[PDB]
Amino acid sequence: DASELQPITQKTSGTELEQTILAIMEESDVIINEKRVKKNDKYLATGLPHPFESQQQYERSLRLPVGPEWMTKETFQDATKPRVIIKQGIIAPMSKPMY
Amino acid sequence: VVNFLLFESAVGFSLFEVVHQADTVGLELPEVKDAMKTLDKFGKMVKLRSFNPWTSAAQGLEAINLISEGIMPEYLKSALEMNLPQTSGKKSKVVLGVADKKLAGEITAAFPGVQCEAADTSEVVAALLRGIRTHANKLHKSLQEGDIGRAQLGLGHAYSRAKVKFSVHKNDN
Amino acid sequence: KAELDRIRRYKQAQKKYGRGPRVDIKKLRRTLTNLENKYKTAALKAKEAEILLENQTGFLEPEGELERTYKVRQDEIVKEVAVEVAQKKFELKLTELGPYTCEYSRNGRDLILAGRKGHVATMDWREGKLGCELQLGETVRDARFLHNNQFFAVAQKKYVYIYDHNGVEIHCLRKHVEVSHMEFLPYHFLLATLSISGQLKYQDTSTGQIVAEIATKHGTPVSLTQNPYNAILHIGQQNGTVTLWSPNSTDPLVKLLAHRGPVRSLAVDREGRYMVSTGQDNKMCIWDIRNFKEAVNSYFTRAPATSVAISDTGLTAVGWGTHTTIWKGLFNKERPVQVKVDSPYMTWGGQGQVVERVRWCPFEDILGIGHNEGFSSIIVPGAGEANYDALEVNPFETKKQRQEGEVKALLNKLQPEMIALDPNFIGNL
Amino acid sequence: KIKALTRSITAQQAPGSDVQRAPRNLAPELHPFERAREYQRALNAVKLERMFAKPFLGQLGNGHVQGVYSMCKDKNSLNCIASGSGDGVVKVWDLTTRDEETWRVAAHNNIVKGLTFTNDKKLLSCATDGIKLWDPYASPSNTTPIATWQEGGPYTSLSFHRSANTFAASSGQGCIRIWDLEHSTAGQAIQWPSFVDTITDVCFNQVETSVIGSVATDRSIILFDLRTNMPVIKTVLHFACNRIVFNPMEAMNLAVASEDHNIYIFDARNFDKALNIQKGHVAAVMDVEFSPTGEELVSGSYDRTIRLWRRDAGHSRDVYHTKRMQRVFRTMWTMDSKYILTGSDDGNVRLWRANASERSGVKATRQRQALEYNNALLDRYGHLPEIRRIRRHRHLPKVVKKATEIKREELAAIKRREENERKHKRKSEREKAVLVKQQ
Amino acid sequence: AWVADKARFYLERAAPELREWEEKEIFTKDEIRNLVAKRSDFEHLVLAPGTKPTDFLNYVNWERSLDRLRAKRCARLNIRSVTSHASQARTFGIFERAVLKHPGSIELWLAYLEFAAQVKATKRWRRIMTRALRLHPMNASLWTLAGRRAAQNGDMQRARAHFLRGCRFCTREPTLWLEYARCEMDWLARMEAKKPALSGAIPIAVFDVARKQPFWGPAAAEKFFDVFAKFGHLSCHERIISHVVTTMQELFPNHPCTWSVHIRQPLVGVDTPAFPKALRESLARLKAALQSTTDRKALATKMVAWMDGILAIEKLDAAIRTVLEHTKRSL
RNA sequence: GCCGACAGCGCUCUGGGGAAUUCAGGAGGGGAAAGCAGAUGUGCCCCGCGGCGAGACUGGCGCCGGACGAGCUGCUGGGGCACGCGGGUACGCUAGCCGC
Repeated sequence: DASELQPITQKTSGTELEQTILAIMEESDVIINEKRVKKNDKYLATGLPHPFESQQQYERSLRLPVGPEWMTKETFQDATKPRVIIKQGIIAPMSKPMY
Repeated sequence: VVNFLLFESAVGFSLFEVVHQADTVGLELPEVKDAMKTLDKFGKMVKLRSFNPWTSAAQGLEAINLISEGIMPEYLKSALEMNLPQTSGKKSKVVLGVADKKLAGEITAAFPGVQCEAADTSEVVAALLRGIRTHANKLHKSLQEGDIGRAQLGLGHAYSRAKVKFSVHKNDN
Repeated sequence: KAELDRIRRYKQAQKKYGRGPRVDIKKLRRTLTNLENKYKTAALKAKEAEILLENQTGFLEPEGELERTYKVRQDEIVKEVAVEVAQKKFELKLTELGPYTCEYSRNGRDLILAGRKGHVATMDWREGKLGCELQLGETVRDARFLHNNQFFAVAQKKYVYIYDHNGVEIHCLRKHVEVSHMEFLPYHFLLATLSISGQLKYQDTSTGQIVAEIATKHGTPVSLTQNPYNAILHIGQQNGTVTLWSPNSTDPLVKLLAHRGPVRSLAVDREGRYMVSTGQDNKMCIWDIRNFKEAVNSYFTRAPATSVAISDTGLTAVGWGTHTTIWKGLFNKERPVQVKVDSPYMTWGGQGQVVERVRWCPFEDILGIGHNEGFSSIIVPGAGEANYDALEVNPFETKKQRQEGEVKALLNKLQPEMIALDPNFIGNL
Repeated sequence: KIKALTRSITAQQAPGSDVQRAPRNLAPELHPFERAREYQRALNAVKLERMFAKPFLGQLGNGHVQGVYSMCKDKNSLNCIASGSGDGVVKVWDLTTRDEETWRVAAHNNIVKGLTFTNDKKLLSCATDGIKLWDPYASPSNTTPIATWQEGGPYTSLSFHRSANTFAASSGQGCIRIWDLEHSTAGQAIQWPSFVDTITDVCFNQVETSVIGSVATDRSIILFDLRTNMPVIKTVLHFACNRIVFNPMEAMNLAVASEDHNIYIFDARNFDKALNIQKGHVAAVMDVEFSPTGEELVSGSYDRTIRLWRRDAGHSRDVYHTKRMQRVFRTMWTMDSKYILTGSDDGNVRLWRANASERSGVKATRQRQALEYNNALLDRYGHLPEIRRIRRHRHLPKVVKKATEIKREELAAIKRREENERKHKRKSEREKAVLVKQQ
Repeated sequence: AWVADKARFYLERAAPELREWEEKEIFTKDEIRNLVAKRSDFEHLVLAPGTKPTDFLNYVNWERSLDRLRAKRCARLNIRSVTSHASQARTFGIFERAVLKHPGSIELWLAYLEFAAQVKATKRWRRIMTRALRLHPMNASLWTLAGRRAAQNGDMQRARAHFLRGCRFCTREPTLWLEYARCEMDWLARMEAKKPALSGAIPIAVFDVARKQPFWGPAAAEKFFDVFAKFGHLSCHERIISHVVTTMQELFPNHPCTWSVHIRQPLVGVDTPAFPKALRESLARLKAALQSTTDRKALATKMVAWMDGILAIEKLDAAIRTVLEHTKRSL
């Protein structure tokens, strides 16, 4: 803790004020072309990517758009921050049980 | 893992906290040279913990004439008791970056829980300090009034005259 | 006590911002409670961050019991309304060279007025800065800006030429012959045209190669607009049908049974919720264009309306014959069952000048009318969205933000194969 | 009540300043094409990740003469890199000063099999000639060793304890030796009781203090305790396993790099099933190093490739090769998890960066929020087929491409006759790793 | 400049309290229009490049007066469960950003200590205090304020930490030595007022150690007598005063400061028969002192300042008052 | 120094110059703390993990190690309490019961 300064007792020599004052204090209709379009096919997912179990869960859990133009800045940060934040230095193997 | 470092300049001491430390393996990389080249990136690495001016140019002249041979002063030990935490080397130490090896050995001698990487040894603190020397005008501008170059100039005339004994036997004028 | 109203703001929050139904609910289970909690707070912090918006919207209200909104003259509006936009109510008298098509930019900072006898001019209308006035000789079918106000395209007698900001011809487009209508796809870079012989030509204006030519079979076309929400493209066909197109589908993608004569004019919302058209059988009718369901018993127009153009808010501008009327509440987006507007709102009057094209300013509260004697500009308080977003469209853009927005837009040129009805289709099975 | 909406350019610049004030409306009626503009942003993210994939930093000076067959790292420092080639000559580098080696000695005669750093500053080397303790950092630079051991046998590897000054060596008698430095003459011997085969590699658990992992060319991984000296367990796998390593964040999980072209991630307290099988290799797998952050993995192949894995991936996140890198025998991380360090059979040792496109140093917040935005955007759109192909493709060389095609067709036939010879529940492909498990 | 981005974080961070103020009946909607627009103009001014401590204190003063306006308007509309802590947290943000950008600004540091003291943030006040002392260690204002508030809080050991480190650093002016004799003798005033404390050799050690300093002069020693000359109701004040006068009459024995304390020395423990008694004793020392061969002009100016320096007292012999006026006329 | 034919050569051509201004770009200098790497109000008490740290024992070989500990402090580790205005006990002050 390099916070709030600790009182001087013995170790900081400093001055003769420090040694003497600590010495004294110590001394105290509509036609819809229902026909599938070809060229809209490459923009479709070709299967549920692995962790998912249903098309409702996948295509419904791609609903909100990740970007600055669509979300507030707090959820653009809280959406695009990575899971493992690695700082520079030495990452030792862990030492004691965290929990 | 450098915690603090000490930049000693012709206007005084100033010790900086360092957080978001340097790429200790990619120091010679060009993008790291850019981040050690411009102020808007290196200043994300350095803060300013403390500044200690000179109360007189006599203190400045004794400060050069101690720090050249590599001896710290009692006011430097004062400012480091002020800034560094009370540590032995028992269970938790503090790394300080110092541009001089004998000043590092004396400062680990006076403070048992500091451990000092000197910029003659390690290129990490040699670069992390070399760049405080590049931007230390703008890094100190918010608290030191006036230019640094005139204080340098007068301190260099003062140290040259005090080391050579100039005007005690130069009376040509 | 107040947690009910907390759930009410939760309801409106996930209506406007939630963009989906919601994901119903082992490692998958905790990752989707994670994702659903982040989405919940994302919509709720967007709804809370709607209070930081600067500008309020313009209005006019019948303070009496007998003063009504279609009677209010623009001497009364120009007096009772602030002096910077009272500057913007201006007129501009150009008799000699034909009826004047007009078109703004998509920030409203510049307008072309094309003149059918030849006279085509590009201007900054607020500061009076005439960027170009090219004379051009032979006849002029349509003019329009491209992605910025820096290049514009004009449909000539035979080809379609495009021009720089100084009005210098960069190149003639030969592959488009007797183009009668144009529309620019802005999130693409995709200049789409209808020729006089019924041939859609979809170009890319960035790469410069034409990307989808398709001859529509319905004879000559009589109308054309563009859905801003889907980038699908409404051509209006003279059997009475609004035929709805795409670069991909070579058939009509969906065609609606609109009217009985040729359908004279088209417009869609920028939110893409509804549509309004009008034809020879003088009815003007609107559709819930998502469900493709005519939501309102049709209106009538006193003449075949050569133009309609609807605003960034609900106001629609139908330009019929020689004077144009605005209509306020034709499609309330929040209401399930659509009721009929019993009476108009702000009719601009008829004093002998046939209006050839009406337009709105996108972020001002003015309307630009395009009659045979030139360009008139009127102020109408309700129109234009008050709050913009300078990330997407900036009415006050410097040169730095023009260049940055142009290169970000080119880095986000959508591909022409990405066009469909529901545009959030990408990433489905 | 006739109010228009009025705007001046004061809302663009407050006059007297230069802040281009940028208001923003987040109602979705003004920002169309959510899925589609984020698709095109994701496609540009993959094209730029692939465009700026420059993984190769460089080379630790003039390298060795013959091939680097063992190397190590100081777990307390980050830049102390030592590597012993096939002449006996070990060298010590500093990662800051990579143009030259800090220390150099012709330590042994044949090769250097084991190499490790002690807790203070000193290193240790095993070879067929026995084992030597060296002081690489002495101001009188001693080319002579300062300790040695030969009582034992053909010591074939070596690994060192985390906290206390202790190390174990994997011998040729099927045994591991425990030395506690400065007060042990001969090490304590711990072996499986009637065990004969060479015990190939040895590793300490860095997290749990007293668990020692060891592989044997009995194709058998064996775990020792250290508190009560006796062997704990022994499992026989199906193939010979070159190397073991434990997990620096999990006190139980271990990786073996095998001749089966695979990494196998096991639990330690339950040997009935593997936990992952990383299977991207073409030749046998020399080295496996977990990243010091836990998750990410690296394996050095017997052919010309480094494989960058994740903890839970199954298939290779990225692959590394040159024309001048011959047979990677050792690959280990630096002590931040950013760079990866390669000792091959060209007699040469290299810095590569993990995350080949990511560039180090300090970034402005728009740079790094741009890159984090690309990474989240690709963690959404990564599997749409254009984004999936432009990520997933990589130029790997001609012989590795041909030989992994041959492995695809050969495993296609072997699984085909596996299904016919079945035809005329199942057993899981992770359960088809543990051959037997002795008590 | 990305001032719109970072400002967008601070505005959107400010938004849900504006939500709660619109949904409570406290402010109205156009008031919140003015409020959001003025918050915005300050955030762009503050995150702008060329800024000033005046600008940071303008937005602190306005944001805090906004908190008081919502407080009084809350007391008008009898609301409870609306809180001030987003305003206080926000104000700590403006200060932390302030003294991060302009850390060599004692207006900012003293104002931030003033806010942190007025909101009863004591531990945070001490953390700000230590950071301020580290960036301004040659500032007797800060060392004095830390020592005095530590003393009034009651931890005299931590007070002596701030003071003895202060006397280590601020050694050009006598000011902090004067305030540490003043605060240490304030503590001895508290100890003898509650009745080590019986001896009290600490400010005597401040005196005799203070001899060896670069400021140590006769006029500054007279300022030591101006410090010790108050609190005459003590145990050993005659011993401390007597050591000061004795030591100055052993080291500087030819100075009108020493003759001035030779005058005013029997008037320490007074405030009454002793008052004319020690007053005429100061007339014996006065007539003995004005004739002494010394800086007679300086003693004359000190005694014009002192005879003028008694005049506000009442209950005095008017013959003495007039004859000291005639002595000011005579010198 | 102006003018300069023929022969020859080079540059350029909505011919060639000069100025005024409007627009589109490019390069360079100088100035600017130029610093959104994980953005959680304050204060007290109990727990948990840890740091300084007086003082005290011990094992093995002049050292290294164990394991005690008054006191003081950190913690974004989490939980429990309090925070606005009144009159009282109490003010160069706000500590403390009952209310609004």
